[PDB]
Amino acid sequence: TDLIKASKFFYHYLKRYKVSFLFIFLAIFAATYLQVKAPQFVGEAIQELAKYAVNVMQGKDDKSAFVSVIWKLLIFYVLTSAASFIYSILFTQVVGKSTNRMRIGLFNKLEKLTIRFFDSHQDGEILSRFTSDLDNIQNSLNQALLQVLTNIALLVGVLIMMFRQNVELAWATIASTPIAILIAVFVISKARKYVDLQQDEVGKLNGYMDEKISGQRVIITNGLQEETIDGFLEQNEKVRAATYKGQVYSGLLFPMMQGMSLVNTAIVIFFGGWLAINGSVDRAAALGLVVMFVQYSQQYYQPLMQISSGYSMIQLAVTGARRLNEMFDEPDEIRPENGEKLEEINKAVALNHVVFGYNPETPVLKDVSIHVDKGEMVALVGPTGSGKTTIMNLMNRFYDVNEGAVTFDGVDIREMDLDSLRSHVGIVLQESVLFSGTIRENIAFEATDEEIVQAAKQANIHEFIVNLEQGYDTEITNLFSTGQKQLVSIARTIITNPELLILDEATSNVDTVTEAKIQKAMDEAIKGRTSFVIAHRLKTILNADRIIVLRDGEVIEEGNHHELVEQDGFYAELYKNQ
Amino acid sequence: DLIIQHAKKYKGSVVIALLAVIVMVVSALWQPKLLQQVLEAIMNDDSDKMKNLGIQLIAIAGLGLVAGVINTIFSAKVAQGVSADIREATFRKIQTFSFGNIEKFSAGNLVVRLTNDVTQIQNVIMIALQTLFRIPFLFIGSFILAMLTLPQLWWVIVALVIAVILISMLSFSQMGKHFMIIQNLIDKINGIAKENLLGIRVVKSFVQEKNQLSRFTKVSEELTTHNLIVGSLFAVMIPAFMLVANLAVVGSIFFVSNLVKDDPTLIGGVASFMNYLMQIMMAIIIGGMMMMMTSRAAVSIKRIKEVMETEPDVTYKKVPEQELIGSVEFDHVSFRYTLKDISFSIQPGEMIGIVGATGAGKSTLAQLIPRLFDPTEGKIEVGGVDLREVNEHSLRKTVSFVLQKAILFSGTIAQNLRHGKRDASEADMERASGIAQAKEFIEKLAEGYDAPVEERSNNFSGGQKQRLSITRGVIGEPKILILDDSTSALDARSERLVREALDKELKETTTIVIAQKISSVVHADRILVLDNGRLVGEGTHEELAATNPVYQEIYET
Amino acid sequence: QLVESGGGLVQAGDTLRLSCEASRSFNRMGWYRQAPGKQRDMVAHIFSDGRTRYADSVQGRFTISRDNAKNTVYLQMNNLKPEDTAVYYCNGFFIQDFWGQGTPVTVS
Repeated sequence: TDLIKASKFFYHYLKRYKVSFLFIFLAIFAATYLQVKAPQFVGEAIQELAKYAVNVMQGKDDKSAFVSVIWKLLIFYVLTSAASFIYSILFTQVVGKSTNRMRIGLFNKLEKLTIRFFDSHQDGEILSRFTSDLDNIQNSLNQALLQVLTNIALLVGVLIMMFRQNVELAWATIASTPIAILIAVFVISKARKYVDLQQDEVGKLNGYMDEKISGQRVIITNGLQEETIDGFLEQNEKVRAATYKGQVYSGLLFPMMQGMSLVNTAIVIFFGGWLAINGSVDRAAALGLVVMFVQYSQQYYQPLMQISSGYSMIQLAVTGARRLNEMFDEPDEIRPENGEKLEEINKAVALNHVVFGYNPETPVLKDVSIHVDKGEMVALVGPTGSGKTTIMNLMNRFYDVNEGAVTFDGVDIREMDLDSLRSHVGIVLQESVLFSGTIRENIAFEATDEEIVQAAKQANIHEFIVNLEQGYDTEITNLFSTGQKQLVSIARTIITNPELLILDEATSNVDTVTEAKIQKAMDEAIKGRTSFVIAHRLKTILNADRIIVLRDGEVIEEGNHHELVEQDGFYAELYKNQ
Repeated sequence: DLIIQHAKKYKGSVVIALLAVIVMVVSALWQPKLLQQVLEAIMNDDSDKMKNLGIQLIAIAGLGLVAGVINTIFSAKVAQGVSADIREATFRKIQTFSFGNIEKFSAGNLVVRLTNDVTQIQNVIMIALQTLFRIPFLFIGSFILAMLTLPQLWWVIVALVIAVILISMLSFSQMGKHFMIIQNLIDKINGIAKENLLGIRVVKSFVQEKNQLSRFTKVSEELTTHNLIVGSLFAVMIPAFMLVANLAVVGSIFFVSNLVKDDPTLIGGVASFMNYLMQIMMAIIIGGMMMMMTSRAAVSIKRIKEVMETEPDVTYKKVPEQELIGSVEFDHVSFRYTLKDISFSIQPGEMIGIVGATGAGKSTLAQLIPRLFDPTEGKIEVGGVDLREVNEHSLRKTVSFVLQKAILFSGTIAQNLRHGKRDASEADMERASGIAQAKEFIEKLAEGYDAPVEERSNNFSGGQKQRLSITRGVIGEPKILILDDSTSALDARSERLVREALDKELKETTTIVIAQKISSVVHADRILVLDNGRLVGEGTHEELAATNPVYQEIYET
Repeated sequence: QLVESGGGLVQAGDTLRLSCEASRSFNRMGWYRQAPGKQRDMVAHIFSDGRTRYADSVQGRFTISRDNAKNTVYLQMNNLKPEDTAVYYCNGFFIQDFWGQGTPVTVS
């Protein structure tokens, strides 16, 4: 089934180039035909050269027939070069355009609502899905696919023209095919197995390495030299055998098939001479046939060598195509033209009997019903990480709940446009990763220039931008401190200036002074907008207008800090850390 | 030279591999000579000679076949041997560096040049033994033999090699000129994909995803032009090569007719001659391709060379030292990442805290007590012995230093705890845990101390990470312990417990405490203050409450 | 082209050395014969190197020789019998069988 899936993958993109992809078939057919009768003409040419010689012995002919056949052969070779020119160029052009199309296709599909895929699959695996499989397809189409097609066409043509030329000699010369194909299948299969094992083992090794070469500081402090080197050496010994086998069986194929070509030309020589001396008396025709068949054997195993070599590329390519097809069948889940395009929240945000979890079984939250008002804010706290952080995931409708409703004024999240939603509501997430370019790009992530100054001042970070060289124009993509990443994220959100804001525990790794700077940044963020906040350090948002506390996704208490402390509860216990 | 320096170990297999290469080449170069001989015998009609030459030819063909397998297997043996040896040597060098020498390069740079380059050079040397040495001897042998068999055609060989050299020059220019840029662009595409993916949360948080897609599509579009250019280059050269070879063969057939008058046996040569001619064309083109690919090998070997050769910042000196007395003193120290004129002294059985401006070498001065850094000016003597005088054995077995960041390694937590002491029994293990107040927390795990830990340690949160780190620090019960703001992430419930536990194991112990939180420092007997490389003063919490101005603008918080 | 001399009247039991020369041509040579009314048929062959092969009818009696210095060939008739009477030719060729005019020998 994998072959069919990969073929469908290719088809989906190659459809848009049908006429050219069909014309190249005629081009290659003509090219192979011309390249396949060339040995016939060179053989006839040497035959006529022998005839010219024997005439020179007594007659001294005008070599007119020889000259004519050389004319034919030279013209055919030139036109062969022309055919190669044309189909190579056209194939390259179509491959380039198709590769661009499918690369943009993978990207576009990625930026659909496949949020669940990223949520479940580890980052490394999904990045691999791209950088290994699609790049393998790219390499295959760049160099692999044309080789196999050209070579198989050459193979069929040369077989047909052998049988048109001679019967017994060709029926014998191809007799080496079963041995060669057995060699190829065995070696390539064992190479696949052993190289996969080698890749696994070297992955384990380089993972051990990566981790040690990252933590070496503690090693130096405590002198773990001997133990770490011993473990590295043991894994190195394992990969020693692994890579020995893998490398040998990977590199064996090409020389093995070359030697097979040697023995093939040898055996065809043997039968050619035997037929020539013991068979037809017309030695001139005999030797012409012999040299012709030598050329044929070379041009026959060249396809076999090329296809066998490209087998490794193409098989892995089609497996990667299977993976990309699995991706391409993932539901986009984009919302339709739902009509409603929110322009202003109206300041009546709330939740209604919300039940949700990563998957329907064992929901992490149940019956969540909270409301928020004009420029108001709500403080949240409960079980660490999941169980409380998840509610935000629904607030942006990253996921969609099975049942229960959330709205900003009556209208449920399912109603309005996703784009308008994301535009009108901002989110700040713990890690707060950055992007390529300059800090100006990261703040803009927008069609705004001077608003960055106001935002950075509001983000209490402007001093830090001006501190660096060329200020906002400082390229970045490392070399940047921790809290300032979150500060940049806050600045980004405020320049977005959405109606509603949601923030997590922004004080994950920061000092008290940076914490206070983050706090005044919060004040700036909340001062003008309604906002939710997830807080584990209660001191951060002690001045919350209203406070919510969660059991494992169930609201258990609510109210003001003073209300929630004069009212005995889990909130007071948590506060009692101070 | 480094590759051969290492391969001296496998020269024994290298020689046999090269001999295998040689035999393969000589067989492949004779078989067309024997082709000429046999079809010449057909011309001369010697049945017994025909049979003898045929059997010789098939035998030599099989000999070349087996030469192929032996060549590849032993070339692989040498290649893997050199790769393993060089990776091991580099790993040893890395582990023998000083922390500064490690800082000379980024961890990503270390890992990439340690894993990608090593395999790149392994594959390169594989191709080198299996292929490279084949091309030059193949080329010269084909040249000389073809000259021998058809001397009158000597010039056409020169013409063909000239033409192929011309087109190969065009390639060696344009293809590289475009290969560098397309490699950079393909790397750029993967980089932007990485950045977008990890940010998918924020990217989808904004409609800017559409513009990000437009940017990615633009970049791919520039990639398209270069890809089309290189495709055109293929479509020009490959037809160009095939055309030149075919034209040379046909010209060989055509011009030989001008000399057959006085010698017809040249009919016998012509076929083997064209075979040799195609052979030499293929040999030169593949040699050019492999020479071009050799540039990456050159870059990789250059990159690995410097890391291999670089010497450390710290060195052994003279004799192993006595047991550390337990005192620490500074003598007008200076350092550049930074520090200058630093001086202070603390005696056995005392506690002191350090505080300074954020980012103003948050922990570097403390990091200097470990010899991983060296005082550029001045000196420090710990226990009355200078850093230049002490040897690493005593430092580790008498001093410890919790890093500014928590670090864990794959496997079990028990081994990571054992990092501090090789033979720390379990009993000492839970003693350290209780000192860090982790016994119950660890008990909550699947097994406990032997429970597993992720490679990145993502199955535990930051607080218990700090706790594990401090346990590792205290397991050895060293005379000197350095505590660096380990309380700045966990819950504000166990800082009192950890400081209290330190306040009972303090016997015969002196510790340095670093943090921006004076709260954890108030329990310190003494305190030192620093500001951007300048020592502010020495004293105590209450005394500095009025003595120095820097105290107040942190104390108010 | 070729040239052969030596043939003539002989008796059953006589000895005659045939001698043929090539027009600057270097070849594997051999002698053929034609009995009156019979087809051209092989008699013996001498390889360019120097080794040879004879027809059973003449095996053990007739001897062939050549001189590579000039590509001349010889064949020693000896112990003749009446059936040996025929016209003989010297042959040396590459593809098309070059043969000389040949000469007759009559075994009386």
